[PDB]
Amino acid sequence: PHRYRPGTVALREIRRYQKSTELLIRKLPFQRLVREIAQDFKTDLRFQSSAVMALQEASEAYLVALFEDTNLCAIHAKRVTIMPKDIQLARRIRGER
Amino acid sequence: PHRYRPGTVALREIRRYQKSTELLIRKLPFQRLVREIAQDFKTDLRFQSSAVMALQEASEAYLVALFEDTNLCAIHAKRVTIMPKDIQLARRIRGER
Amino acid sequence: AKTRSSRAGLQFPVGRVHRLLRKGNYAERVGAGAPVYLAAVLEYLTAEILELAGNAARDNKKTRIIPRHLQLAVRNDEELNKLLGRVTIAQGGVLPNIQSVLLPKK
Amino acid sequence: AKTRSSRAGLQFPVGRVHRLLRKGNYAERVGAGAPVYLAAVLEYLTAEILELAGNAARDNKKTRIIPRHLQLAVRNDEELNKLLGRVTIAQGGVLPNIQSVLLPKK
Amino acid sequence: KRHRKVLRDNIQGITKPAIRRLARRGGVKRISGLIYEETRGVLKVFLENVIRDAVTYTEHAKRKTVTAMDVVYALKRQGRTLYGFGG
Amino acid sequence: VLRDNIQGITKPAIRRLARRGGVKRISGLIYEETRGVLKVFLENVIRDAVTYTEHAKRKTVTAMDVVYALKRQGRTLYGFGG
Amino acid sequence: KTRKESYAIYVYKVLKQVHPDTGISSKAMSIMNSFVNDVFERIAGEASRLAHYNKRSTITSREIQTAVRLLLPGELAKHAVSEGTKAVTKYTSAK
Amino acid sequence: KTRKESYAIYVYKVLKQVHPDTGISSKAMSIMNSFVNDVFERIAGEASRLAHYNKRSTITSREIQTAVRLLLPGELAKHAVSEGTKAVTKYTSAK
DNA sequence: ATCAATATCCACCTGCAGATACTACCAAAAGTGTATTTGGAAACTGCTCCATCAAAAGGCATGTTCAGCTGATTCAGCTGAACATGCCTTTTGATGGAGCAGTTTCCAAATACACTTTTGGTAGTATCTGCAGGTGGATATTGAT
DNA sequence: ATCAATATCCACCTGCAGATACTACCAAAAGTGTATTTGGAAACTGCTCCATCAAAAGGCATGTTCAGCTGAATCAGCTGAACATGCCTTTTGATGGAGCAGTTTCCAAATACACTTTTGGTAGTATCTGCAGGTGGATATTGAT
Ligand SMILES: [Mg+2]
Repeated sequence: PHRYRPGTVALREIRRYQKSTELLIRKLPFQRLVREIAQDFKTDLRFQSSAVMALQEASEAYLVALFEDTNLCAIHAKRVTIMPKDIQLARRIRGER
Repeated sequence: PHRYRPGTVALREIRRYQKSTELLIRKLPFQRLVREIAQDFKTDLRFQSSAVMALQEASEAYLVALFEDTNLCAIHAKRVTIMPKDIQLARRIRGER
Repeated sequence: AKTRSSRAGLQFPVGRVHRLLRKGNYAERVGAGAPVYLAAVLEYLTAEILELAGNAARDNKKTRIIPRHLQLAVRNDEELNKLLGRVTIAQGGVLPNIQSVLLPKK
Repeated sequence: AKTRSSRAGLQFPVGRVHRLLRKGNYAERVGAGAPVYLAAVLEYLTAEILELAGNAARDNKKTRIIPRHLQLAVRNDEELNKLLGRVTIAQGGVLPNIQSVLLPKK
Repeated sequence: KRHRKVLRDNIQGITKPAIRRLARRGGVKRISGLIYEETRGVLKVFLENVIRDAVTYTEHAKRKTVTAMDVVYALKRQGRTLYGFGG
Repeated sequence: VLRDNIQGITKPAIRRLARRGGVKRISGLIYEETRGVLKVFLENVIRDAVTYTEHAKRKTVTAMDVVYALKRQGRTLYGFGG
Repeated sequence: KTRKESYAIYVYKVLKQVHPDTGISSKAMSIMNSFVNDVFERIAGEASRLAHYNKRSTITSREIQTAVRLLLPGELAKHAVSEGTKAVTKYTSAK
Repeated sequence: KTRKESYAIYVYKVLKQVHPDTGISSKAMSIMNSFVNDVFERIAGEASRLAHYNKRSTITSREIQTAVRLLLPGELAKHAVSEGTKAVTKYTSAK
C-alpha cells in the first residue's frame, strides 16, 4: 500500500502540462459545444474543421492565461487554492466587466 | 477639545472627490514633470497649453481607475489598506507587467 | 436643390459623411446609401446620449449640459458604458461608489 | 533585368510588398521607398525570430522548428513578447513557471 | 437530409479533469470544487462572443459554412489574435 | 531647496486621487509606488506624442499629438480634438 | 483662417429635438464631437475590413450594417440598425 | 485551383541564412506567415493614420519609419530602422 | 441617554464668463445636370471537404479515505489618520517673440498605359528523413520509518 | 540517516508521415520603358499663443498622538487530493453530396468632370444669462460623556 502526499501529483502535473502543447479538452465534446452555441445564433450552419480547431486553440489559450491570473489572485489572498472569487477578481481587473 | 475618528475624514473626502471633477494634481509640478520626461526624447520642445491639459486628464483618469482596481485587490486580501503589492497585482493582471 | 439629409429625414450631414468616407481610404468606392445609413446611426447614438445627459442635467437642477452630465449618462447605462469602455471623457469624474466593507459599523 | 529586392539587398519581395500596399487602401499614393523600407523591417523581424527559434530547436535536440520553439523564442525575449503580447501562437504552450509558495517544505 | 440530432447540455463535455489539466498548464496546484461550474460559465461566455462575430462574418459573406477565417477575424476584433490558421 | 520634479506630485495630491478612486486607508509606501507608475505612463505616452511631433517637423507638441498617442495606447480621450 | 469643421451644429440641432430647453457647454460639445468622430472611424474601419475580407471594391450600407452589428452592444445595435435601414428607405422613395 | 500566396519561400531563405541546418514545420511556417502579415498590417495601418493626421496623400519610407518607431519596442525599433534606412539608401544608389 | 462641535443643507442674491445670437461673406463644399467607367448578382457547373454513417484506443465517473488547508479567533504592536498655520510654492495676470500656419511655386516623383519578361505557385509522381512512440534498462524522487 | 515503491531519464530502434525534391508548365505576376499629372518641400511672413516673470493667492510640509488595522499564532472542522475500480465515450479510418468557389455575360450603379447654388465656419460687434461663489440660519452627524 503506497501514497503521494496531496500536492505532489499536482506539481507533477503542472510540470507535465507546462512542458507540452497538446489541446487538453477532448475534441468531440468541444465540437458539440461549438455547434450548439452557433446553432442558437443561427441554424443550418456548417464548420470547416480548422475553424473548430481555431476556436479550441483560442479557447484553451484564453483559459490557461485566466488561470495564471486567477492563481495570482488566490496567492495574493495568502491561499494556494483558486476559488470563484479569484476568477471574478481577475476578470474585473482585466476589463471583462 | 474635539477630534475625528481615523477614517471619518477619509470617507468624507471620498464623497467629496467622487462628486467633483477638478483635477487633483497642481498644474505647475505636473507641467515640469511632463517637460522633464519629454526632454529625454527631444530637446527644445514646446507644448500647447491644451496638450499639457490633455496629458493631465488622461493620467488622472488612469491613476484614479488604477486605485479602484488596487482597492479591489486590497479588499480581496481581506484588508482595507492599499499597498504596493495591490498596485502590482492590478498592473500585472491588466497586462501592464 | 434639396439636401440629402432632408431627403433622408436627417439632421446629420449625409453629404459630409459621404465625403469623409471617400477621403478616408476605407475603400476604392462608396455606395449611395452607406453615408445615409452611417449618418443615421451617428444621429441616433448622439440623441440617445443627449437624451440621457439632459436627464442628468435635470437631476442636478441644471439646463446647460456639462461633461459631468455626459459621464453620468454614459456610465449609468450598461450599453453606452460598454461602447465607451476604453474611453475617457475629459472632466467627467467618476460615479459615486464606495465598497461596502469600507462603511463604518451601525 | 534586375529585381528591386536585389537592388535593395533584400530577400523579401519588394514588388509583392508594393502591390499589397496599393490594394490595402492605406493612402492615395505609395512612394517608391516605402515597400523597400517595409520589406526590410519585415525581413529584419523574421530573421530575429528564426534566430531565437532555431536556438530553441537546438536546445531540444531538434532540427525542425515547430510552434513550441517559436513560442519559446517569443516569450523568452522581452521585446518580441511585448510586440506579440496580444497574439496567440497555436500549438505553442506556455513557459514552465511555478510560483514559489506552491513548492514543497519551507 | 432526414432528421437532425438535438444538441443540449454539451457544456458538460468540458469535464472536471479537462478543466484541471488547463489549471495545471496555468500553474494551479489546488482547485476548489466550485471552480468547475464557474469555468464552464466563463468558457460559455467566451465562445458566445467569438462565435457571434464569427457567424456574423459568415452571414455577411452569404455563406452557410463558418470558415477558419471567420474565426480568425473574430478573434482579431476581440483583441485575441491567433496565428496558425490563415491570418 | 533642490528637488526632483517627480516629488512635486505630492502626498496630498496622490491621496486626493486615491480618494476619488474610493480608497479609505493608504500605506505610506504607496506614494513612491504611484510616482513610479505615473512616470512610466507619461513616458509611454509622451514618447509616442513627441514621435508625432518629430514627424510633422514641429517643435511644439500639439494636443492632437497627445490625443493620437493616447488613442494608440488604448487610452482614447475625448474633448481635446480629433 | 482655415475653416475648422465640426459636427457641433448637427449635435446642437439634435439636442433641441431631444431637449428643447437644454443647452451645452463648450467642453461638453467638444466631447460630443470626439464621440461622433470616434464612432465614425470605428464603423468605417470595420466596414473597410469587411469589404477587403470579401474582395469587394465598395462600402455599401450592408457593410455599414454588419459593421454596426459587430461594434455595437445588443440593443444599441438593434435600434441603430433600424434607424439606419429607415433613413435609407425614406431616402430611396424621396425623389 | 486558385493561387494562394505566402511569404514561405522568403521566410525559408532567411531561415537558411541564420540556421543553415535547421528546418521548419508547415505549422511553424504557417505562424511565421501570420506574423509577417500581422506586422505588415500593423505598420501599414499606423502609416495610414499618420499620413491622414498630416493631410498627406502619400505613404513614403518616412511614414513607414515613424510607424516603426510607434509600433515596435526600443531595441527592435532601433535595429529595424537601421535595416530599412540601409535598404532605401542602397535602393536609391542602385540605378 | 445628553450636549456641543462642526459639517451639511437649502434659499436667496449677484457679476460676468461663457453662452447664444447675427450679418456679412465669401469661399468652399454640396448639389445639379452630362458622359464614362466599372463592379458584382444570376446563371451555370467542377469538385473540394463537410456531414454522417461503423470498429478500436484509453480516459472518465464514482466512492473512499485522511492530509493539510482554510478561515475563525485572538491579540500585541506598528503604522497610518488626524490635527494647527506660518511658510514657500503655485496661481493669476502682463508682455515680448518663437514658431506654427497660411500661401504660392515648381519639379521630382508618382500615376497611367503597353509590351516583355520572369517567377512564384501547383500538380503530377517520385524519393528522402526527422522523430514520435515503442521497448527495456539505469538512475532520481518521494515518503514511511 | 535506511529501504523501497514509483516516477523519470536516458538510449536505441523503426515505420511512416510529412517534408524536401523535381520536371512540366503558366498565369499572373513583376519589370521595363515612355508619356503625362501633381504632391509636397521650400521659401517668405503674419499673428497667434507660448515661455517668462512679477505680484497676489493659499495649499502643504511639518511632528505629535493613539485608534484601530495588519499580521502572527493557534486550532478545529472538513474540503479537496489521491487512488482503486468498472466501463462509456472518444478517437481513428473509410464511404455518400451540399455548397463553395471559379468562369462569364450585362446592366444598375458609382466615378468623373464641369457647372451653379447654399451652407456652414468666422469674425465682428454686440447681445445675453446660467450659475459658481457668497450669505444666514435651520438641521444633521459625529463624538465626547
Ligand atoms: Mg439550441
